[PDB]
Amino acid sequence: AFQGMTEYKLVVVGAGGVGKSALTIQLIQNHFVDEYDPTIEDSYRKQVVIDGETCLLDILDTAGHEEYSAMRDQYMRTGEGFLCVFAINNTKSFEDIHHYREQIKRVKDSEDVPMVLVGNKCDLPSRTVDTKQAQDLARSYGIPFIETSAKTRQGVDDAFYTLVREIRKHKE
Amino acid sequence: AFQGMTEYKLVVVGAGGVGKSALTIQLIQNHFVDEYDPTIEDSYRKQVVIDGETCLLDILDTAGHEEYSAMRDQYMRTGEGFLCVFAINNTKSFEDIHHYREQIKRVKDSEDVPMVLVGNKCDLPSRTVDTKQAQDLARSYGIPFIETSAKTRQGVDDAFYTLVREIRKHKE
Amino acid sequence: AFQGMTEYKLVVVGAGGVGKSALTIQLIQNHFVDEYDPTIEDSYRKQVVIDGETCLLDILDTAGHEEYSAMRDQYMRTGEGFLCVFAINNTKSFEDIHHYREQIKRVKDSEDVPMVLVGNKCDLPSRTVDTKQAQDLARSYGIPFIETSAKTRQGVDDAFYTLVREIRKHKE
Amino acid sequence: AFQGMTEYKLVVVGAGGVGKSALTIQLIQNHFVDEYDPTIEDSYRKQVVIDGETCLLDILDTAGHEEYSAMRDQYMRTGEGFLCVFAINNTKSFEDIHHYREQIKRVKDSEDVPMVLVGNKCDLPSRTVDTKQAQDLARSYGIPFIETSAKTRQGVDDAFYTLVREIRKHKEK
Amino acid sequence: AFQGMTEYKLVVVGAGGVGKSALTIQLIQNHFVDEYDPTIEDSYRKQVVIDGETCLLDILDTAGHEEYSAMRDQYMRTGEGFLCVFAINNTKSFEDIHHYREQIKRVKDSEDVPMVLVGNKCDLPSRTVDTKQAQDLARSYGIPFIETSAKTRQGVDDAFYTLVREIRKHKE
Amino acid sequence: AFQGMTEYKLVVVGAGGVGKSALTIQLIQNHFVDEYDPTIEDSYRKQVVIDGETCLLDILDTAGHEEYSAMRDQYMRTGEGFLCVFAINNTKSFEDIHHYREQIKRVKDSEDVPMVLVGNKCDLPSRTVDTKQAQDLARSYGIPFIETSAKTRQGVDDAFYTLVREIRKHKEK
Ligand SMILES: Nc1nc2c(ncn2[C@@H]2O[C@H](COP(=O)(O)OP(=O)(O)NP(=O)(O)O)[C@@H](O)[C@H]2O)c(=O)[nH]1
Ligand SMILES: Nc1nc2c(ncn2[C@@H]2O[C@H](COP(=O)(O)OP(=O)(O)NP(=O)(O)O)[C@@H](O)[C@H]2O)c(=O)[nH]1
Ligand SMILES: Nc1nc2c(ncn2[C@@H]2O[C@H](COP(=O)(O)OP(=O)(O)NP(=O)(O)O)[C@@H](O)[C@H]2O)c(=O)[nH]1
Ligand SMILES: Nc1nc2c(ncn2[C@@H]2O[C@H](COP(=O)(O)OP(=O)(O)NP(=O)(O)O)[C@@H](O)[C@H]2O)c(=O)[nH]1
Ligand SMILES: Nc1nc2c(ncn2[C@@H]2O[C@H](COP(=O)(O)OP(=O)(O)NP(=O)(O)O)[C@@H](O)[C@H]2O)c(=O)[nH]1
Ligand SMILES: Nc1nc2c(ncn2[C@@H]2O[C@H](COP(=O)(O)OP(=O)(O)NP(=O)(O)O)[C@@H](O)[C@H]2O)c(=O)[nH]1
Ligand SMILES: C[NH+](C)CCOc1ccc(C(=O)NC[C@@H]2COc3ccccc3O2)cc1
Ligand SMILES: C[NH+](C)CCOc1ccc(C(=O)NC[C@@H]2COc3ccccc3O2)cc1
Ligand SMILES: C[NH+](C)CCOc1ccc(C(=O)NC[C@@H]2COc3ccccc3O2)cc1
Ligand SMILES: [Mg+2]
Ligand SMILES: [Mg+2]
Ligand SMILES: [Mg+2]
Ligand SMILES: [Mg+2]
Ligand SMILES: [Mg+2]
Ligand SMILES: [Mg+2]
Repeated sequence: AFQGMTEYKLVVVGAGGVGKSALTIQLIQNHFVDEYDPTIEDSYRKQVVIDGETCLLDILDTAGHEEYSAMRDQYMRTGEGFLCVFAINNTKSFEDIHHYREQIKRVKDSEDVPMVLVGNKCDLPSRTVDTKQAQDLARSYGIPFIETSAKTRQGVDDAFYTLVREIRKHKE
Repeated sequence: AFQGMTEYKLVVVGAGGVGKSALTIQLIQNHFVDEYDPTIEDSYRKQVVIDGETCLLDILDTAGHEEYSAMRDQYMRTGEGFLCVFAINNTKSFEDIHHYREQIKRVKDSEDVPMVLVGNKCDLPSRTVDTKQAQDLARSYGIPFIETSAKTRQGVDDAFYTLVREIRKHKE
Repeated sequence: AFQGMTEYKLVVVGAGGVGKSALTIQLIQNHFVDEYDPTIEDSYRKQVVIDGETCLLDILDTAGHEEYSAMRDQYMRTGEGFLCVFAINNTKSFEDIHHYREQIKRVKDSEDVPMVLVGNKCDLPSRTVDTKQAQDLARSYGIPFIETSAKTRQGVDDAFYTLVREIRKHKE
Repeated sequence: AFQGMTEYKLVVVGAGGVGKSALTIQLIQNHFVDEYDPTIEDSYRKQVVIDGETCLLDILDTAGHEEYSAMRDQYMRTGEGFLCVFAINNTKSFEDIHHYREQIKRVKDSEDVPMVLVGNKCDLPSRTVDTKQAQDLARSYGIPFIETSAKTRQGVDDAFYTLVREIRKHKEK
Repeated sequence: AFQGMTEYKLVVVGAGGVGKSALTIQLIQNHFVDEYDPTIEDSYRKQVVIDGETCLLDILDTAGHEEYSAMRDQYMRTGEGFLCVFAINNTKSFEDIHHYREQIKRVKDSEDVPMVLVGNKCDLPSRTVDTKQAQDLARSYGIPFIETSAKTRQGVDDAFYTLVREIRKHKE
Repeated sequence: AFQGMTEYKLVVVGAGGVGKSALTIQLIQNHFVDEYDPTIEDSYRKQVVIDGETCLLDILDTAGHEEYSAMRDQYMRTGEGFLCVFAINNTKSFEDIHHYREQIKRVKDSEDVPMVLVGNKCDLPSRTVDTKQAQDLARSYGIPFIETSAKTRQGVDDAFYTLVREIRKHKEK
């Protein structure tokens, strides 16, 4: 017997200042946060319909640099899917992606963890990471790549919905 | 790709005057039709969420007594699930159920066709078919039984939703 | 920030066989359960809009009788509000309401716990508890009374929504 | 250009205690009001979909007996459609219906006002107005009749939606 | 009696690679398809509210270059409205528009077929078709012009909804 | 007690041609209006969910230059919140903001009126008002600033929803 909607536990990771919170707040509140208030840990929920199925997204917005690795391991174990976010004007955030990805694979003991690579701030003019390089990296991981802007809303729904679709594929 | 919601083709059958149209119109328009205007053939649509899945119900409301058996065979072949309706104050409509069920099995060439047995007009005081007898009949067919009233709306959503759940079970 | 809908933890209590599960399943699935499958402990969720506010109902469906429990107290203490259910054809279930109310006050350590008194099975002809008696009891507790039928769906939404309104009043 | 949903101004009238408020509160809040708190004047709104069209119902719930005639005239002039409610266990409320209908026609200076006749409290056992008599009355007016219960919710949505359908028909005359 | 939502049969036409599929998938799935998988024929559905009316969009996504004339004629006869798509960085796709428009008018035997002219890929910097020229072309046909991006979602809803509004105008 | 969704009366003001109508039509119809059809007065409605609460937005779209100051005063008195719109490629529309804000404060006799400063046409390349200047102005008023495009839809929902959030904050003071 159906006891209520399917729930998906999504975790947003990536370097400090890439726009993890801004992405999440744009999804939840349709609001662009212009201030940079560094996150410790925040949890959000939203019910959405994706491919005809109603679901409850439970979204954990994480800190760029996480002071306890015990707390990091805990959300990595609990998370069913991960948005790995870099900023397209910050080369270092892009180079950091491989470390977030390795950390997640180690904790989950798997090569095939649902993830989406997200290149955020695509509205800004000062691009330093080429779309082709990000696509190549994503292809090497076997995951989707989506360019986003928390400010214009480009790709924001798509990033979260795509991650849910990755989780569903992995669940069969 | 997901190309849009799942569609379910439902057919409502049963003897003249049992309330096939009234059930359908109550589901679609939240309206009780007090007049008895015999049906030839009418089709209705409604999008609903059942157990977290969005679907489009395509509902064929049939005539009690069908003049062309060619037209009957066509909707029976197209239908994915059947509400077999009798009126709880009309013993003959209940005895007719066996015949509707055999006709559907013959046309679809199957023993295992999604169906729900519906005892309608349960608001009326002159009951001639006992709940126990209908439950026994349904149990003998391996299908659900639901008591309904198109007038009070008791069981109306339940009858259609239960049929969708039967179709989904059969599809795996 | 708003971080997603408000959640309300509702607990359904009352004597064995009064229709606690049937009420809950009618709310969640729009389905009347005719069988009596005794509950140990089950949990349901549903997102609804009540007085213009979207919320997530977390509903705990309990057993009629765990004769001693440390375990019972623990799950009951999660509740923010309680539906106290009796059946209108079972005087003993009505007399038991006093004991469910005392148990709730003890576990929550409070005299003022959000609750609604629910008289279920109002469709049956074998009424033994009068509406006036139940209303008097509810008035003596300072809580709402609602007559329900899990079978006809009378009062089902109203019972749960009323409880949410009681919780909101208590929260201010 | 579409500027937002169509609005329909509905007025609920009828004798004191027939269930006008209980009907309206059942529609708006899915709540049965057991208490009898006589109304002075209350307004409610609800967005609904009727025959595939989204609309905003603005519902005026009136007093059974309206002491000052200026107030009554004002809402009758503003209302686009009227639910005329009686209780099926109260013959006097049923006999009053003709007078509510005449009062509406007088104030609006029209013979053709969208209305629905509503027989409420159909859950109660001591029925004194037969369904056939109400149907005959409604037929004599050329309007729909619906039996309702604010308690069980039978017919509640149907009554309000039917009234919207009557208003739409009148707007394409 | 209203028998369920109004259905609109929409057909998306235009040169190879202009983004017919990408537009449709963005509308249906909120997903940007970065890959170029040439279409043979795909059908999609979505229920939406446009100017307060609920409707069911049935969307036929066509091939740039259609190998069978019999298949082309069939969907052109069935389609109620047409999105004629070009890409704003592809002058040839813009010059092709009048051929798609003539083909539709010939098959439907009408001068007054509901259509919208869509300039897609408006996010790209390498624009070769001026907005003014497209507007002039649309004005010459008496139809709306909309600039879209399947990637950013600019204008995507607007293009489909505008076409529905054109169909509704033609239906009176 | 609950009588239907909460209503918010929003007024969109600012100089001629800044995109007041285009913003509103984008919100209501998901349609970009390319033509410049000067407004006299138009009213729009939309039901939305903001922070889990259902609300009915009643939006008054005003004329850039208002011929009767009696009519201006009336909508300013009725409005609960104001979107003050300039175009980011029109310096003069930005300098005019101060005047719309003063006019609103005068008519409402209050220093603390819910408002959002909206820099529209942010899709255009020919920017003449720097985001820093707009942010400073908004900070000086203690109100939010949002960059919008009626064409791309950037910030459109956010502008209206932010204004509702400002109204709600003011209603709990
Ligand atoms: N222009 C633009 N700015 C953005 C975008 N996303 C984020 N920003 C800006 O970048 C800054 C950082 O955003 P924030 O969401 O706080 O980043 P974060 O990744 O959560 N930081 P942390 O890990 O410290 O919690 C903010 O000032 C924000 O407005 C975007 O897509 N475009
Ligand atoms: N009291 C009551 N009357 C009902 C109920 N369902 C239908 N009716 C009434 O029964 C009569 C016939 O119903 P109808 O829907 O037209 O039956 P049908 O099975 O579609 N007839 P046909 O086969 O001729 O198309 C009508 O007078 C209708 O109002 C119900 O549940 N309760
Ligand atoms: N006629 C009628 N039967 C009801 C109603 N509610 C429940 N029932 C019937 O009563 C029986 C017991 O219902 P159930 O919901 O299992 O009761 P419960 O309170 O959950 N029992 P437990 O405490 O053991 O879990 C079932 O056969 C059910 O169909 C009602 O409103 N009307
Ligand atoms: N059993 C039952 N009781 C009802 C129904 N409708 C209303 N009542 C009861 O009838 C009494 C009066 O209802 P109320 O809605 O206040 O009537 P009203 O027509 O609004 N009165 P007034 O004209 O003074 O404002 C209340 O006790 C209410 O619970 C119904 O459908 N069923
Ligand atoms: N940047 C950008 N790329 C787009 C846009 N729309 C489509 N594309 C890209 O253009 C290519 C072709 O898109 P697709 O939808 O297959 O085009 P099509 O018109 O359906 N091709 P065909 O007629 O072969 O079926 C794809 O690479 C797609 O990513 C857009 O608006 N912006
Ligand atoms: N590129 C672009 N153009 C816009 C935007 N908003 C409005 N416009 C254009 O600017 C012109 C003016 O828009 P309009 O909405 O009529 O402005 P308005 O403030 O209502 N003028 P008025 O006060 O005369 O009623 C129109 O041609 C419109 O297409 C935008 O965000 N981007
Ligand atoms: C240690 N013993 C020697 C003495 C214990 O004596 C008693 C005597 C009476 C009681 C009592 O109040 N009975 C109520 C119980 C407990 O909870 C209930 C909850 C719901 C329904 C019935 C219930 O019955 C409980 C214990
Ligand atoms: C000094 N002021 C407080 C005066 C109040 O003035 C007025 C003036 C007019 C009105 C009015 O339109 N009354 C009729 C009512 C209002 O709501 C309605 C809603 C739905 C249907 C009819 C309605 O008619 C209500 C109040
Ligand atoms: C034995 N069967 C496989 C035969 C079915 O053959 C068919 C079925 C359908 C068609 C047909 O109508 N094609 C055009 C399409 C159908 O769907 C559409 C959806 C939306 C818009 C136009 C549409 O036109 C052509 C042949
Ligand atoms: Mg953060
Ligand atoms: Mg029929
Ligand atoms: Mg149980
Ligand atoms: Mg009243
Ligand atoms: Mg294609
Ligand atoms: Mg204007």
